[PDB]
Amino acid sequence: IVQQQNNLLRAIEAQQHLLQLTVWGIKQLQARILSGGRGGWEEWDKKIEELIKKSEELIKKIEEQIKKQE
Amino acid sequence: IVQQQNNLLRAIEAQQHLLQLTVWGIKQLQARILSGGRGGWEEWDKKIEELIKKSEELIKKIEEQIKKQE
Amino acid sequence: IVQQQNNLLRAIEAQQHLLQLTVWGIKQLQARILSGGRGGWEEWDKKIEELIKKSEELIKKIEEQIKKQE
Ligand SMILES: [Mg+2]
Ligand SMILES: [Mg+2]
Ligand SMILES: [Mg+2]
Repeated sequence: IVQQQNNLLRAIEAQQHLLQLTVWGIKQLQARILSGGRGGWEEWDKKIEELIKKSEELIKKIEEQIKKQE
Repeated sequence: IVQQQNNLLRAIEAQQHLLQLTVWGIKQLQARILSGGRGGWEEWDKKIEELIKKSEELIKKIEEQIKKQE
Repeated sequence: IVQQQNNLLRAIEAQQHLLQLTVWGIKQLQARILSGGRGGWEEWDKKIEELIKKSEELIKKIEEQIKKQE
């Protein structure tokens, strides 16, 4: 349960980076295809950014707790 | 390992909401760009919906188990 | 904490499959809409593929550790 939580965290991290990459691709599609590009997507961007930040801190939080144990 | 599992769950949740937001954006792209909009995407929608539901229940399940401990 | 880690893993898995499905949808959008289709996306594809593989192994790793306990 020691190395278990560590791999859970690492999996969560990878999924995080995945998610960020899909966000980038979807943004590129808006930019390339839509006549107004990323215009009007501002609020969707803010919601995405808020959850990425929240995710990033929790990750950091988990990392800290883990090594406080170690 | 107490507050560890709780932050893992919360991270999983955030990623969940992220994922839902990317799904929304991809659906908007289908709707706005494709001549037939979201037409023909029905099965992809069903697969997405099935995994979101599965995810949501597991989250709930984790939450319950956690506080049954508390 | 026994059945807790197991549901965390399963949630992570579901999110994984979700993520793969969004990747598929974004690839279909590139293919259908862009004049050059998926052309020029090769590096983005490689980054995605690298993180999916990493994710898949960690999942497998978690599964193994879990039942080594059981
Ligand atoms: Mg347009
Ligand atoms: Mg069309
Ligand atoms: Mg074009």
